[PDB]
Amino acid sequence: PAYRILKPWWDVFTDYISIVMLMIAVFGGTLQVTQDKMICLPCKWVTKDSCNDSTGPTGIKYDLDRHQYNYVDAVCYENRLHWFAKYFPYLVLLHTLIFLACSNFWFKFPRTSSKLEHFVSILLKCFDSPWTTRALSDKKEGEQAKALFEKVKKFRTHVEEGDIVYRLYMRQTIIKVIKFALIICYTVYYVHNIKFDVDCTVDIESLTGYRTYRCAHPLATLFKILASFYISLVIFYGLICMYTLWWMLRRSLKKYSFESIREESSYSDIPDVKNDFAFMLHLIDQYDPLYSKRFAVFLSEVSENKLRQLNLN
Amino acid sequence: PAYRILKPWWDVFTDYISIVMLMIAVFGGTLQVTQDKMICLPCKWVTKDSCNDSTGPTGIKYDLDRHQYNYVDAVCYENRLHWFAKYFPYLVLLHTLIFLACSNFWFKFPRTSSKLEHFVSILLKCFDSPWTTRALSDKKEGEQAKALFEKVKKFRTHVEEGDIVYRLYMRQTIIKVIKFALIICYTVYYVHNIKFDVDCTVDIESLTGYRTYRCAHPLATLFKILASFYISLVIFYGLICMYTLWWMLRRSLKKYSFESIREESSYSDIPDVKNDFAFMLHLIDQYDPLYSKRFAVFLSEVSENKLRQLNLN
Amino acid sequence: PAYRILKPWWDVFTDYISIVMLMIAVFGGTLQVTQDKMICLPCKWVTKDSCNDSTGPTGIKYDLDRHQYNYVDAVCYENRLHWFAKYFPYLVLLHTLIFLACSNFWFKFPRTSSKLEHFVSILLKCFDSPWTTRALSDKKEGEQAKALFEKVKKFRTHVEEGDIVYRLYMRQTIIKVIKFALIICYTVYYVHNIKFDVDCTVDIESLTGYRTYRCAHPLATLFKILASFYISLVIFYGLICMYTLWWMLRRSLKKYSFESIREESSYSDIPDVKNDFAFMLHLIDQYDPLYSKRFAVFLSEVSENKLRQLNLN
Amino acid sequence: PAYRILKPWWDVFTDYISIVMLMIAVFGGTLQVTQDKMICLPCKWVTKDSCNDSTGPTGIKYDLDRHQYNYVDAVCYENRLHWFAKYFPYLVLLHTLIFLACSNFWFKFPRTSSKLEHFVSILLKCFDSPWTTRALSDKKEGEQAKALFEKVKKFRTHVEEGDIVYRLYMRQTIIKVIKFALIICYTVYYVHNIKFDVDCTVDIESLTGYRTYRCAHPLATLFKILASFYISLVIFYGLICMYTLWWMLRRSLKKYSFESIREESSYSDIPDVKNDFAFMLHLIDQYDPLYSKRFAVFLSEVSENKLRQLNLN
Amino acid sequence: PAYRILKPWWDVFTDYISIVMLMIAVFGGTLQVTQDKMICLPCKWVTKDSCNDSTGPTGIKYDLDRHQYNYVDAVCYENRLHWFAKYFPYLVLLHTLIFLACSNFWFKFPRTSSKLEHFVSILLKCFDSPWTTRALSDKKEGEQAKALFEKVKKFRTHVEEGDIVYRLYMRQTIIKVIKFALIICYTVYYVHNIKFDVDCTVDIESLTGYRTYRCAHPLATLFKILASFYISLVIFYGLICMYTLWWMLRRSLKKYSFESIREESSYSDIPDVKNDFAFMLHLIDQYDPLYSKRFAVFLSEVSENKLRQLNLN
Amino acid sequence: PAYRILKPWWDVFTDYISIVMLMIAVFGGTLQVTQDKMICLPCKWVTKDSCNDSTGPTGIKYDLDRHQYNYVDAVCYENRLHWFAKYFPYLVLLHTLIFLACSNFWFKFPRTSSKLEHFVSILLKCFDSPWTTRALSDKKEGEQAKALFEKVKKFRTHVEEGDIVYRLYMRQTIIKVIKFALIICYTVYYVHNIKFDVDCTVDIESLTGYRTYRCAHPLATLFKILASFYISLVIFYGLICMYTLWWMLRRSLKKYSFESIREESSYSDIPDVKNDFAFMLHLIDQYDPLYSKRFAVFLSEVSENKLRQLNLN
Ligand SMILES: CCCC[C@@]1(C2CCCC2)Cc2cc(OCCCCCCC(=O)O)c(Cl)c(Cl)c2C1=O
Repeated sequence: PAYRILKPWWDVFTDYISIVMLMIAVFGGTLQVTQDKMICLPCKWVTKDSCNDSTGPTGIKYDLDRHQYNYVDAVCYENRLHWFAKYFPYLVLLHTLIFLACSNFWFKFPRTSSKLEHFVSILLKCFDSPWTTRALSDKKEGEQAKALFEKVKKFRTHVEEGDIVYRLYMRQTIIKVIKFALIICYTVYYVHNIKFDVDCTVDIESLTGYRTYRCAHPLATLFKILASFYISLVIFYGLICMYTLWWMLRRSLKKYSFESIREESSYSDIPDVKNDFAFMLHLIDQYDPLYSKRFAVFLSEVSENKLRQLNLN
Repeated sequence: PAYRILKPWWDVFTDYISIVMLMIAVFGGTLQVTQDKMICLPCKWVTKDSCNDSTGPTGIKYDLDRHQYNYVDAVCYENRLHWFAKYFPYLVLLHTLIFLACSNFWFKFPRTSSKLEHFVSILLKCFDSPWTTRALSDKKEGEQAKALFEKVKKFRTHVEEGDIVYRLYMRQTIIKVIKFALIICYTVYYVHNIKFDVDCTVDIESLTGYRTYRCAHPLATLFKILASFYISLVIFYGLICMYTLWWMLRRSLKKYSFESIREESSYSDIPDVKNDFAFMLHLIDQYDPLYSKRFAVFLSEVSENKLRQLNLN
Repeated sequence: PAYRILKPWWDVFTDYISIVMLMIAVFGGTLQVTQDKMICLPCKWVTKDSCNDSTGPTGIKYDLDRHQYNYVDAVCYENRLHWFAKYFPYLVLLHTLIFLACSNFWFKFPRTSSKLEHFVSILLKCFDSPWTTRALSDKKEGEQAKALFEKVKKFRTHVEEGDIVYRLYMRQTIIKVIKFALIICYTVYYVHNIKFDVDCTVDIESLTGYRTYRCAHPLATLFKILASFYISLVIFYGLICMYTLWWMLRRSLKKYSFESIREESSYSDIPDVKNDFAFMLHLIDQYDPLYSKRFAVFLSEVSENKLRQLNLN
Repeated sequence: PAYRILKPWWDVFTDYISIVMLMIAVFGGTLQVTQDKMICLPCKWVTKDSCNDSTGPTGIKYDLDRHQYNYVDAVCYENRLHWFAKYFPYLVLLHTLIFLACSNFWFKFPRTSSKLEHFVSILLKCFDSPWTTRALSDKKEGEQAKALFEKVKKFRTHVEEGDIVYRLYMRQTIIKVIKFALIICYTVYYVHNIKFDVDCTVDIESLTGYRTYRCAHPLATLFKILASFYISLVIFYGLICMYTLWWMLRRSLKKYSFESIREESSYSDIPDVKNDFAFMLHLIDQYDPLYSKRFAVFLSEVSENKLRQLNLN
Repeated sequence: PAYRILKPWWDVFTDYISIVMLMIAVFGGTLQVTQDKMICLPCKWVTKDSCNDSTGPTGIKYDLDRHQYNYVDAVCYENRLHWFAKYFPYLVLLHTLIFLACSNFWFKFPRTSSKLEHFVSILLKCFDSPWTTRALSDKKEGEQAKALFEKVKKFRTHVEEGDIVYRLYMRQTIIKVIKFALIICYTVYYVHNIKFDVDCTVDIESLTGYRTYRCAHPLATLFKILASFYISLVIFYGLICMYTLWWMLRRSLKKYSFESIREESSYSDIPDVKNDFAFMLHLIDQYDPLYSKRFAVFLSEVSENKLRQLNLN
Repeated sequence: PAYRILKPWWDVFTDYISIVMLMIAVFGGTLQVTQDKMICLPCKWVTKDSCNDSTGPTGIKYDLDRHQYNYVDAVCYENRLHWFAKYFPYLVLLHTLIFLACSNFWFKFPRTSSKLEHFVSILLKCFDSPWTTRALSDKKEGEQAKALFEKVKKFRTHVEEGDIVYRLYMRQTIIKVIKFALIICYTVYYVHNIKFDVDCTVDIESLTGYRTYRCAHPLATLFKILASFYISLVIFYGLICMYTLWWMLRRSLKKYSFESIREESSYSDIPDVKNDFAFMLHLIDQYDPLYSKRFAVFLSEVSENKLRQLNLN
């Protein structure tokens, strides 16, 4: 609704990566639903579960109808084919949905959603107050300005003691980094099991007659292309999340200093925000510094004295 | 619209879970419409209604053309296949639309829809009132505030007589819990009955010539995957519903305790709500306490007296 | 628009049942147009136009190619398969469309649509006027109050002589009831006729060589399930329609005795409504009584006297 | 826009019949594009270019491979199948598009579209004035009423010169009637021609060996059902068009005798509208007469007299 | 949004024709990508690379398997089918997109889009200004009308030097006429080259054994139908384009002879617009002359003198 | 939003070329997913692993059933076909997506984004002001204008010291030119490796019997058509990008030469903009010069002085 301003730049690359993951997931899924077949032929000469590889040339007769071929194709497709070759689109679709849910649960949780909406509402009211220009460069605007002043005071009293949003943003990025590490741990290890050629040895003699078969999975090359693209793209995602975790654990976003604003505004009476509002204003500062610049005048008591003097006279 | 206030955190997890149940339901349904076939071959040697399992190898002939393979496939699909393997996506689709209808019958019933929409209008009027900023710490505003006071007084007089919302939410959550209990009661009993290869015996010798057949159901592994995922999802849904039922049966939702804000807001004359209105105030408090903070000053005769003094002056 | 307040609860359950019906209708239609198959085999030994049921086992050779099988499938699909087994989704789609048209013809007809929209506009205007709170408990507001009194008197003179809305809303329900009766009286009679096993005898010897054929319709069980579900759902629809028709012939909706609100408010000089206005006022009372209760003031001559007195002083 | 005022009730039934016509057209079209096959077999014993119909039973061997069957199906489909069976959905698609274009050409033509939009703007402003209440039963309202009076006078002097709206409505309804005559002229004549059993004699002996063939067309019954449904829809559409053409040819909508409303409103100074505005006022009367009731007071010389004396005092 | 008033009547028929060209193009394209095959048979007796047409009837045996038939189908589809039968839908799709680009480049170009936006904004203020009625038949209204007077005066010298809009609207229509010319030269000369019977002699004897084949393209009739429909639609489009070209070369659109308003309105002093603004005046005159009628009072020095005297008094 | 003000004519042609690139990419992609088959036949007589090309004729018998035909089709399609014939739609889709991301990174990056909406906000507010006409031709307008002088002075003091927008808009165009160089370098080099006829000698003798095969790729002509169309589209894209890069490198884009307008606007005290704001002023002047025309009056010292004496007197 009104959360568009509260997203830093690392949550835009995250959004586009997470939507292209979903589109390649549904592409692989509709491919595997569409065909994902296997073509298998029996080997006449066998030497310990291996095809022995033994006027004009003529064809080789196997004495099999089409439906025995279908049966052995299904059986060799299930039993002697790796599980990663079959359900990889479903795995990446599930992981994409878990990434999306982990990204948007912070917004959709009502306990922090209320605080976010309240903060962005008073931020828009602070930005739209015309008295900032007179404070930084008569009466009725005095009453709307004092309405802003005491409701900003009420908000500062209301949200200072909390510790919830910073903890949520800790846990979200922590589980995102851990899940990225697990995905890279298993995917590159199991990606080599997809291959065009596969040999099944099922021991179903009473239905066909032969024992070992030579199969051919035709979608293996395209699935390897999709898997390699997915791995490289989730490396990019993991580096982005690692950088934002390092930034948020390095800048010590619990508390906010406010020296660089008072040094230019020459308002010597300004306090420092303690926690859970300092981090939120750090986030809007990483959006831009000007929105935090115009939030300065609604906290100085000398600005309050100037406002009440202009109201009285 | 503005009904997001009226939903706690346990009623958006329910919605998201219902969406993902509906997606897996429609995916299983379109798969079952798309193929859901099976491949059946006759066993040449039969022992106790089971297949006996008995220079170069050559294929086994059956002297059966393709169309009577199609016939025996259809017959052994319709007769000797367990019905849970066939209609599981339709079953879970039916269950998720029952869950959606139960979760939205609270809002779509007009006798409660009117009460909630008028309550939302009253609360947005109370929240948007500028006089609460003065109250928690000038004639037309006072008259508008007095109109607000009289309208919330008659609204309180109106909705205190009912008891419909609390009992509907009771009879909604309890049937959601019993639906969860029955779903888990039967689907884990029947989930073991889907499998890849199945032996069918349908007694058609006048048409094919053989008696018993060995079949293969190629979608069994993926349907078992989807069924296990659905069972785990139903478990998490049921734990959420049992938690909210325990909360509503423990907290004694009918009455309101309001002294906890009376003692700090210094308005020693506030009443205790009887039923069907204190429950909704508890629900808004479960969203956030601040909307209940701003509703404190609108029900106190000292506050109407202060407004009367201000209107006199 | 805002016509949701103009539909009772027995026209919302109808609106959901009659879209579930369309959903199962389009599902059955796409299934029937997608598969549309039945598999047929010839019986070599025949008795009374039924199949006689007569080293290792070997297949039975009919010496037919695939295209003869296709031809006999088409012939036994049309000539010896019952029409209810084929066009049932189109029948239920037609019934659902006629039900929806009968439900919304009342709204879409302009001669009553004008009365309904101008009615709901004056009720919304009477709801939103601020003088109602003062009257149930400063001259410009009296001017709009006098204008609204005049237009309410104009409405009362305008709509008191008609009967078209009541006549249409009774005729729609009675033809819905008779439609429900027709649907149940043929569908449960013809629902037993679909089955998996069908025998066809079509007299084509000059083309294939055989006389009678044993067939198989694989969609029979799913179509029977859909038909039974449709019958139960139409039964629920008909019960709702019977209830509302009994309500209309019970409560005698032509006139409205308006005693309770006048006794509660002590405005003893109020008249009763003749017809075609009491109907919509009964409907909005079935929505909620407060819209009618706050409509009481704009008809009372003592309320007119108080309005002109407040205009005078 | 808000053109629902400018549509009589017979243009809504038309606008829904044209939708269901489009629906059956697109359904028949997609079914025909999907299958529309026909299965052909050769007759071994032929007399006078017709199939003569001359221990256990055995099949009849033609010694033909599948791809020749496909060739003879294509040939007997393209030559000896009547064109009404093949192109009926495309014909009805073209027809319903011509109905939609003929319905909306009266709106999309700009020379009349400007008059309709400016007319409906004037009627909404005249309907939304509070001065007509006083006219039927303080200075700036008189001034804006005078401005609206001048606009009404300018509109009356402007549109009194034309005839184009009535001319176009003639030219639309008469060609709708002619198109009805043409459709019912040929379609009921040709509808018997589609049928299931179809014979062909295409003179291909050098490629197959046989001369005549017997064929089957498995969609013929469904196409006959769809054609009958389309015929009934055309009949209903044409009855509606005949009724509205007859009504508008007998009412003589060029001029309006305005006597019957001011004989009871007691505003005797009213003229009769000559052309192109009386027809539009009859159209909005067929919507409802109250809109022209509230437009009647804004044209009376005694009404400007009362307005300007109220401006004087 | 409100760009519709700039479009003449011939630019709307052009738009709807371009829509129906697009839908027939996409229908032909989806049909061609769906099937577009042909069925080919070899003929045993050959004369001049054609087939010579030289106890019961028996079929002809060719000893070709299905995959050889598929190969010869592919070869005779690619090498001996005319290119117009294959790429006609994509060709007409390209032509439709070119026509749409030629009709919307006049809007999407910024140097003319800004001028059109300024023209439509100034004409809507001139339509909504209330001083026009008083001129053709209070101090702040006259002052803002003076502001609009000077804005119109500066716009007049802002647009009196250009020619870009007229140049672009000339060039677009003349290249559309050129494109119609090219379309009519090639498509009627090439439309005769599709038919049901096509011969191929492709010289693949080492793989099959036969030399010449006779094929059957089963979509030639429907493609001929679509091509004839497209040809007639193109002819109608071109007649519209020739009409607007003749209108542009005949009516001398560069300057406007504006007197037809001034002898009617007795405003004896008015100038003649020279170029690039009189063209826009013609363009809005083709919509309706009312907008040019109301623009006269915002361009006459006697009208600024009257407003100046009125603001003085 | 209204951000079309920022895109010149070369930035709209680029977007339309990109979207038609995307539709031809997805068309080729869905076609390749849908069929992309290849039909292969063995060659009986072999010379250097190539086909030797050697009463009525009869077919050549290969003694191959359909399933090993499918196997050899898959093997020859995977091993002995160039990868550009198979992954061209995926490649061009990737290039289209990276072009779109490169084009929209200038908007989606927040550090420059915020500067863009702040700049466009002050530009629309300057265009919306009514005092520019008075400047280039009562007192609260003077106060509003003074406030907007303070706002534009704040904008000028803030955004002037940056360079990031100019740096990013250079870096985007340079990599678009680099991508053009790469695409034209490799695509036309590899475009000739798609062909109708392909020979595969894949050494599968113990499964089929033959050694060399002749194949036919039925999509090669359509893929070559699409490739040529894509190359021409890339060429147009690259000429547009090279032109705008040359304009950017040549026209000394960093600083504005504003003195050409102060002689006619008679405000000689206007300075030249240093950097990163003159880029935006060029980028709006490319749209239209009026927005820069009426931007002189809001920054000139004599303009604030004339407003000062207008407020004083
Ligand atoms: C085993 C002896 C058969 C003899 C036969 C003759 C043809 C020239 C030599 C003998 C007839 C026939 C029909 C077929 O269609 C069957 C339809 C299956 C396609 C479904 C999916 C798709 O559409 O792909 C197929 Cl596939 C073949 Cl192979 C053959 C032949 O070989």
